[PDB]
Amino acid sequence: MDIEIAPQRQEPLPYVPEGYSPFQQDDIEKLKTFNSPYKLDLDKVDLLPLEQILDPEELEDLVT
Amino acid sequence: SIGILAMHNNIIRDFTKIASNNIDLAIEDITTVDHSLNSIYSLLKSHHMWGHINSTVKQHLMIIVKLINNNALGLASSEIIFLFNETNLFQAHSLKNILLADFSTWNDYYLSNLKILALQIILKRKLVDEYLPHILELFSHDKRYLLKDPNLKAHALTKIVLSFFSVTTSCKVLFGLKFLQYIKQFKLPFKKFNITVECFSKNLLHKNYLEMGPNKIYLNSFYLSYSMLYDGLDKIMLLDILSYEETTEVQRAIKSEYCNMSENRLLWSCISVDDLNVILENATNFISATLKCLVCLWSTIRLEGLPKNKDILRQFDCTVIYINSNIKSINDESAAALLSELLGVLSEICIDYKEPKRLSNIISVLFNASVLFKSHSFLLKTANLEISNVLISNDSKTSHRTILKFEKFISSAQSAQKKIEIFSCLFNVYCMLRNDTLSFVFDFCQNAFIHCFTRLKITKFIEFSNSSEIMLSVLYGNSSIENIPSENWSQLSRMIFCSLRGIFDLDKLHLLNKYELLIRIVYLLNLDMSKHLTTNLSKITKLYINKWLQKSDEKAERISSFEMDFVKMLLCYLNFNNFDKLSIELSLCIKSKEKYYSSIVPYADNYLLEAYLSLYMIDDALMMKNQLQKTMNLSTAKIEQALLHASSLINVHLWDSDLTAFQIYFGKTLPAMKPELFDINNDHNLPMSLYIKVILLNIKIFNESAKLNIKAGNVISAVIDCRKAQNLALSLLKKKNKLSQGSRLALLKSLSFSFFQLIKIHIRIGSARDCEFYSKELSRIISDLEEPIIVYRCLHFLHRYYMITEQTCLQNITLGKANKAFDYLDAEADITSLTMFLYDNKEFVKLEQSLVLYFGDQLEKTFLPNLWKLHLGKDIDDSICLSEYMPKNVINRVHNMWQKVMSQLEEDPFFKGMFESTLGIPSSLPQKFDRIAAISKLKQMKELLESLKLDTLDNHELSKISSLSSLTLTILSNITSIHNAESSLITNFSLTDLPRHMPLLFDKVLNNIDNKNYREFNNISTITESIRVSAAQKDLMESNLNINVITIDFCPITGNLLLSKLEPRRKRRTHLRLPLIVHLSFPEATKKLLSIINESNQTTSVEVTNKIKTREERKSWWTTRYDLDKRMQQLLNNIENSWFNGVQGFFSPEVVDNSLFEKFKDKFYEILHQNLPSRKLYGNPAMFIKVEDWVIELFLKLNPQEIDFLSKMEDLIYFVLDILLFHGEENAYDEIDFSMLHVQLEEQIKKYRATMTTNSIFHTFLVVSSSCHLFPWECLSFLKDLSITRVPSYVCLNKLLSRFHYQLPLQVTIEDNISMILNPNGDLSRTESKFKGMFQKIIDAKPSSQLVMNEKPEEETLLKMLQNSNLFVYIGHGGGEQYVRSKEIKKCTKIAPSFLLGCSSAAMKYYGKLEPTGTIYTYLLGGCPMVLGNLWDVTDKDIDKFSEELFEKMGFGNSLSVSYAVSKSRGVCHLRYLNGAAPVIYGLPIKF
Repeated sequence: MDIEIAPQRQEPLPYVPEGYSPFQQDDIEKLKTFNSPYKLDLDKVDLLPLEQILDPEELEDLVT
Repeated sequence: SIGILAMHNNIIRDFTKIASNNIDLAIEDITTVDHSLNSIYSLLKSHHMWGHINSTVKQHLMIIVKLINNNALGLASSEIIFLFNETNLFQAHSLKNILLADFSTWNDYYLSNLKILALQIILKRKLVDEYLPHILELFSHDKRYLLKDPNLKAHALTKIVLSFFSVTTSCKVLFGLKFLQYIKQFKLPFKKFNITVECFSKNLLHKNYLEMGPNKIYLNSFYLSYSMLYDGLDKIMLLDILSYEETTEVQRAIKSEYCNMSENRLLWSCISVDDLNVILENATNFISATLKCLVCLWSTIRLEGLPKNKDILRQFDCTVIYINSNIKSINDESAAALLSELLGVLSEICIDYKEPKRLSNIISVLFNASVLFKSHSFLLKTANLEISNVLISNDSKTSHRTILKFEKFISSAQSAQKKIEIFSCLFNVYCMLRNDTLSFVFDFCQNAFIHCFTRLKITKFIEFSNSSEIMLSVLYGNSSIENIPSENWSQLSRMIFCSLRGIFDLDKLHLLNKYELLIRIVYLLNLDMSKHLTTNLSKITKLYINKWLQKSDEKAERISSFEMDFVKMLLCYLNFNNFDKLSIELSLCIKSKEKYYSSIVPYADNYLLEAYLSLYMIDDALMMKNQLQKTMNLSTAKIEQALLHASSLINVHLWDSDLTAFQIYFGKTLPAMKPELFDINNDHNLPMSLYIKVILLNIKIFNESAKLNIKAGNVISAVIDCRKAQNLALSLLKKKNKLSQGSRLALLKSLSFSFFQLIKIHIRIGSARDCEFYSKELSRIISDLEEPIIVYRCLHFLHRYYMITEQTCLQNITLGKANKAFDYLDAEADITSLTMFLYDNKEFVKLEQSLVLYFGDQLEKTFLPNLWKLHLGKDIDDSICLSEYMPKNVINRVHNMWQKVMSQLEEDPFFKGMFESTLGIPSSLPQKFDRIAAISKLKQMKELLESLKLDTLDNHELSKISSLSSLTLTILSNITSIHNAESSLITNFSLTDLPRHMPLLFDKVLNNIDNKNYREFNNISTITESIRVSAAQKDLMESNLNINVITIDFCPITGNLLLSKLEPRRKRRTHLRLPLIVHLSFPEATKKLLSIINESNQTTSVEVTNKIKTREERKSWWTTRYDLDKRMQQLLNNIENSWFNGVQGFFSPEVVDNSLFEKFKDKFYEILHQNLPSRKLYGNPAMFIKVEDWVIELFLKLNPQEIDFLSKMEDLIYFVLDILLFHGEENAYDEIDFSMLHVQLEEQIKKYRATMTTNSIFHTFLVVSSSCHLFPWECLSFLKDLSITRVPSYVCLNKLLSRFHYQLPLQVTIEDNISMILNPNGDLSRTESKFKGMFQKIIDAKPSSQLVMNEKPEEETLLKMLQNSNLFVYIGHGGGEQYVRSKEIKKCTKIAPSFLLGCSSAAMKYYGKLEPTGTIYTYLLGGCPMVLGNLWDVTDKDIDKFSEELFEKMGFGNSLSVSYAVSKSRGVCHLRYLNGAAPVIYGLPIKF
């Protein structure tokens, strides 16, 4: 006897909460990268103003 | 490095010992010694061991003197120069350069004695005559070159002076003037020369003795130092040496230029003191030759040893002001040569008179001259003059100002190479000033890196000249240059270098040995962090505390910034890993050592506060807050200390969970006092490090703003806060910056907290859709992350989540992952993580055991042990409970009270049997357990359930509270007659509707909120919905519609089936509980149903139907589906005969005849009167318990003609016998004549069924709860032929009716605007064929109608179909969710009646204790009044038979409504359950 058929299962259009923006791999990369804590925090020339207001024995004793 | 020093000390001791023995051998071998002397001079200078430089000079000075005693004067001379050049910045070519060498801290201990040694050699080589003008210059300014040494060898110096007077052929008067001066100034005996001292004075006034030649210039400087000592005595006058005509005519020549032009001096020598004033003033009145005269003037002023005077200093300022005023007027280079000449002699004057601030002026003139002339030559003279000041001034504090000074110098250099050339003048070992502290080295090198080095712009490693090893390590430590040969330096130096950078690729005589411990714990700390581990975190913390931090006053030294930044990082890392015990010990220790660590106390206070809070030491935490809040002010604090003080006050427990108080402070108070803590746009342009710390502050505030909101019934704003926090975190990351470890750790905690909070909020409202999203998002970030404490914490959180949504496979996996993650952290130091671990693995005794070990005698001051009781389900004393955790406490109390009460009742066989009996609430008209006790304990339970606030409950808990509230009312109304019997059932009716209403409500609100709320740095209340839900019921009851509204629910507690009916026409409310346990519970029926559906569904999939081709496999397909179709029929039959037997009449649409019922009620009570033992033997008829009318009616609705009539009637007997029993009417079944009951009732029922008037209700609304949805209720035999539609809540129903003026069935026009989609993916050709004809025929004769066939519809196409149609049908897979997102459908307010034919279009995915979701609810939220769908997957031929008959029977005359049409169309399917039972209807019944 002939067999009855069924429609192909479709993927529902992905749900994302309003205005949500996922973290890309560039962002996760910055999250797991250790940097030194001691790493310090990251041309016209002007002139400077002015303010207003012996025997051999005494030689050894010399160094000893 | 000591065996190195001992080797060279051995050589020096050999030389100095054997040289004196045999002078010939050692002279030729002096090269080996110069090697060793230089070898150690280099080492000791490189390792900053200044103290051993002194002990080397002593052995070196001893070598010099033994060369002199053996008359090797040549070597001795070049040894003096050797010693000097190895231990000074300035260099020497001859002994002349030694004699005029200034005093600095580098030569303080030998310079004078070295000079005396020099004079000894000059004398012994008879070079006095040639050295005469330098030796005269020496003693002329003896106050500068010699008279600075406090331990100056007096007797040796004067004796030298005397011997020079003896051999000199000129200036014999000047050497005697000094000799007499040194004798009286240093108290000494004159008897080192028999002739008297008076005759010695007169013996110098000879013609040949006063002869000075051209060195008559120095005469005045010697006489001054002589006579000023000898005032009022036997003073050799000036008129003894110089005659009158030569002294008097000086004054007279002045009164009438006037300087010796060829000799750079004034015309006259030995100028008087007051006569100089008329010379100085005369010069102030004044092209390029004018500078030449200004030289001659000031040159003479040096030569005249006149003490500092105001008239001189006043002209000094006038001179230099005139110089700077006319720098630009100098064009030629001869005039520039004079400028450098004058500025040179003027600076010499300052050092004589000790005028450091006036020297600074000359430096500025040299600088200005350099810029205007664009002369590097001048700029080098400027830099070197400043460094000369540094050595001479000898101040470490001044050194900070000179670095800023040098910053201006380097920026002015005329090229890149010239810039580096200037820098090396600053970056020089002798700028250390023999400082043996780590603090100064770091302060100097980091300052020189920020202000100077970054101006050099170099990309290769430059080994800066004459700099130490330590200096290079610290300087290049802060650089980012790749290839630095660190392996050349000492390990201690390399260890600082490595800690200063992010790389780790890894002597007793060293400065750093004094800090060996500190240096290596900083290395070990930074090493762990880079590996993302904590293997040594505990050990180095205790080590730093006991072996360094406590030895603070012992070491007695100012703390380096090396140690400061380590503390700030240690406190941070300890905080990040929840080593809260160690954090407390460390922070309290630092606060105790305020004397040295005061500048770091604001950090210690921040992390101490967060420590108490982490261990829930709220008493200590609250004390700390009130102290901090009143001590320090924000208006004057730096942004860093302000950020730290505000960030510590963000925790919820510090505000008693008072949202309005929290909002006042961080919303109004803080921004008014320190606005730049909220400048997330950096309008004030902070340094990138601070800006991120500001962004981090606001993230932490929003995250905490969410916790308070959600614990205050503000779910919407709580969501908005969490979204704001994550949006800032995104903008933070995209800042082009190398994220510091401190801010990375902080952001990791904030970001995970954000995900945790988001999921917890959606768990509370039961949204499984959002929970599933954020869960996967979180689960993705963890994957690549490596931070153990973050990973474990998240895995532990996900495990809890998967338990809630009952995803057992992911539940098992994440438990294993979390367990393995826990090995990667210290269980001894981290109690908060330890307890979580012990909780997950069901080790509760060990959990509370490990708590008392951790705190010990501190356990009284922590809420954590009580907090875990709340987590375990216990309820605690109200007086000891934290006000914030009071809601959880009350809930636990309610469940604990109920468990204890139900337990004590179930041990009495009377109540044990009552919980196992069918119970109704309006049932009657108004050991051995005591009755009044039971009533009392239940009235207390009832009043407690009514006491709790409903906005503090997650939707699943509210569900339990409602079904627990009903059960109490049911049991109580069967035992007695409670106060306000009806109003109690009305509210309890609307109570159970809240858990149905709220999830659907939140879903609608959350999808329609504006997106602009998330990017700017609506709320609902359970109160207003409580009114809405009780008014929705009041409106249904008052509509007087002739319908039945029957709810079907499942009780989690009891496991009972809960039915509730509403009758708007009869104005009657009824409810009954069915103990379900041929026997299967509700979960067992669900497991059997799901098993069938899942098998039938995967037989439907194209994955299977494709691979079947043979005739023999067609049989296997049909045989399996035949079986599944029987498996379900039998399942529905078990449900039909076990759960509802005897109460099916509860669903009967039949309404009884009022005149006949009252007659039956007479006979009914008659039959009970005659056959019931209690009514035959006790009391009188007026004391008999009366049964409610709706129960009596259940008999009349029985059919005697049915086959199992007696089975159903018998169950009703028990139900009535139980109503009477519980109200106190015992009737032993042994004494009941069931024969008579059977016969007499069957007779009276038949007499009714043959005379009854056949009227009935119009429609039945099933309020099917989301847990009962998957059951095909409409296919039970007593519901099969009824007009039925499903509905999710009373509110949803009442809205639908109120919307259409309460007219049933809903009329909907069909003559226009109809939408239809047929075979959108072309996977249903056979289906497409049958309907292709009729659909196109319609749109041909239907205006504004549309059809989409064999074509994937765009989203904005059916979005206007749904909203602008009178009818929308769809034939494909699902409900077309693959063509339109859930968001946009839920954004609609009105949607056309939808016919969602196709697989699983009414199916839902279930997520444990969270609310399930499906496209069926999506349409209802869009405004759809009628949606028809399939509960599971169906096959085409059967469903299209159905669809055809559906359209025909509905008129798509007196056609059928959608309800009747469906029920009358289920029979066309060959598989009447696997396909026929699938379609279902939600909403209002419609008719075309």
